[PDB]
Amino acid sequence: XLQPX
Amino acid sequence: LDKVYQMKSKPRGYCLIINNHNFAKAREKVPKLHSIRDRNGTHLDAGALTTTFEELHFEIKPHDDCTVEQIYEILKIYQLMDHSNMDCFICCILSHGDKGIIYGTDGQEAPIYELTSQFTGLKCPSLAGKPKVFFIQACQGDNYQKGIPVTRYIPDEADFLLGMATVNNCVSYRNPAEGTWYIQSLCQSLRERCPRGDDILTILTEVNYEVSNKDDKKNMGKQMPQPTFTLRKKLVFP
Repeated sequence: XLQPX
Repeated sequence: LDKVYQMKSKPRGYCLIINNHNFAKAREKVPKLHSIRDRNGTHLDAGALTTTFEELHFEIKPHDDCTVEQIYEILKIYQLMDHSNMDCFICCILSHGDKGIIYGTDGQEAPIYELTSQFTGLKCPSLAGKPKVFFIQACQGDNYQKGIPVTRYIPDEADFLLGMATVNNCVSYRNPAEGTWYIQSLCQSLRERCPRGDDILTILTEVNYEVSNKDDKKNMGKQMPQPTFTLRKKLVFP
């Protein structure tokens, strides 16, 4: 589950 | 023969890692950051960087969960240190960010240029003529990048390399199970190519290639890293 920084 | 930076001291220099994970205080203090997430996965980036740069004989200096005030206090401590017997300085920042800035864990902003400019020739003379390398893993905005199918004086700001995880205005990605696209690709390429004697620009070109080939399928999103440099010599880590 990609997350943005 | 191409000019190459001296890179033989033991240690090579300090490698700072500013590793921001816990954003509870940003969620409390800054209205627009009420839902900004803890950066799960960042431990895997810190671990990869530590291993990678220890093997290249840097002295690793990790700092976890730094507010903006603490980041400035830490960089000042290193700015004022004697690097005369060092050949290089590296600073890795792992955090949330936005256009031109990175966030402290309190949710305050630090302009990237305010961080890097602490190590100019005038501010840190014992690093003059020596490479100063900053790797920044943060978003630089909230846009998804789209995909398409296919003696001598030198300048005050010389000998910098700024490795950005993304072009301006766009997101960079973090997988909690893996680390970030950019730092994981950077360490893989350093570990494969430094032993072959490749220079950092060759390595960062490969990082561009590898990160370009990844996909955020949920948002049809991409990520484009972007190095900028005022290096005057080849930078190799033997």
